Amino acid sequence: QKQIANQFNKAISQIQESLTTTSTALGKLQDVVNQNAQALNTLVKQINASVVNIQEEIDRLNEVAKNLNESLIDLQEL
Amino acid sequence: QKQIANQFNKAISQIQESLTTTSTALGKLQDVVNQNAQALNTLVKQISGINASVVNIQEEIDRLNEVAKNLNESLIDLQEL
Amino acid sequence: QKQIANQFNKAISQIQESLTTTSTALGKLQDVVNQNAQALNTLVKQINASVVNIQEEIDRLNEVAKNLN
Amino acid sequence: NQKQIANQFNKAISQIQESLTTTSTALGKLQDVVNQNAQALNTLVKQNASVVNIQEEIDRLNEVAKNLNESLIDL
Amino acid sequence: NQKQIANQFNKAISQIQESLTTTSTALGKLQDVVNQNAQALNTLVKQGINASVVNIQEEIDRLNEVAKNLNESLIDL
Amino acid sequence: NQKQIANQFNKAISQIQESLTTTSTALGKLQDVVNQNAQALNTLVKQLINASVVNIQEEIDRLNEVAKNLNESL
Repeated sequence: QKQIANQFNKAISQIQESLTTTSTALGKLQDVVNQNAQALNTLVKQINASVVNIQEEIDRLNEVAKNLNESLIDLQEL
Repeated sequence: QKQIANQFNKAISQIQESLTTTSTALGKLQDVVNQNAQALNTLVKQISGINASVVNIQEEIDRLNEVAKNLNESLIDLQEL
Repeated sequence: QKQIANQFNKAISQIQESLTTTSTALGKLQDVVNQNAQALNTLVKQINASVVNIQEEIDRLNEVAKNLN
Repeated sequence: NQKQIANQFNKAISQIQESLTTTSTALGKLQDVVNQNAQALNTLVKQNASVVNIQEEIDRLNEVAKNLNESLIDL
Repeated sequence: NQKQIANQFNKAISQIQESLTTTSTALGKLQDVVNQNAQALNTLVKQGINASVVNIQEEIDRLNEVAKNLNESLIDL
Repeated sequence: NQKQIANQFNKAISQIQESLTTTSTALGKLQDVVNQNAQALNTLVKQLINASVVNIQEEIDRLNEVAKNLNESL
């Protein structure tokens, strides 16, 4: 498995990479959509353009891509 | 291989929390993108190229969850090693 | 022993057919948040409005998925 | 004749032309409202659904409310 | 060449007339239902929120008389 | 004479042909959103006043045929 191991460890680091990316997108998004809300809504000041809050989900997306660290084999086997 | 199998079995349960989560983020922007693109054109009926577009992801959202669910058949043979 | 890591291969697959989806999804949400930006302005015009570019991200997820293979 | 012919054509078209605008000024209300309600339900339920996007389609036909134009009169 | 263009022109049109006939009905239905939804919908709210307006009268009617005019633009033998 | 028409016509029929598919589709898919909630509505009650589906399959099974059945015109 020594070999079988690494595959696991490797087929792992990649994921967190994603996870990173994922919670990385939304970012700009919640922001963009959060400004166009504030600008569009702001035009009206001559009916109310709602807002979006998704922060909580995002930082809970990393704490995980940070957890998956330990699921990585230890390389004590033999 | 006491921690090994586990470690793996672990990886899943964390990952799976990501997918479920993620969706919600997405189903959370889908509403308000669709909500605002609806208050926009409303303010307008009050000029044509100014059409407020819609967004549907539900089926992209739905796919992630058999995916998060079915993983529950991957988990290694806990007590049978 | 075939049945040992069997789950494994089978596992990695699924996770893959997720970021695909995940990315297949964002581009869209990406495509409508931008439009409405265009539309708006064109109201004050005919007050900025940010744009966004998740592209490289929408890109790499797919790749980060071919690695798994 | 002839001038009665082709002209009875320059009719079939300007006729079509309106139906296409209409067949697309209602469509854009059968989404402009299926997306108004679809909403509320959710907006309610909270205290699943789904929106409608048919702009590719609705503009496509609207675009043909022009090109049939280089298909009218003649001499 | 021309002694057979009438036909083409001919049938060529009568069809379009029912496709658009078709379009007047169909579109018509989704006008009802959608309101037999804001209905169910709205009706729920009392037992603010409000499933709203949907009057696409115009269109179907218009699509109708356009349906009546084309036999007119039909070359006559 | 007509050789700058018998094609302006053969041309004419196209934009039209392809305005039917855009029609159907414009409802074939919108058809769904209406019977979608037409049930998310029910379930909002079921468990706890009527959701009528919608059925325009034929209307959407017409517009398409008047399309193929239009190749006899050249």
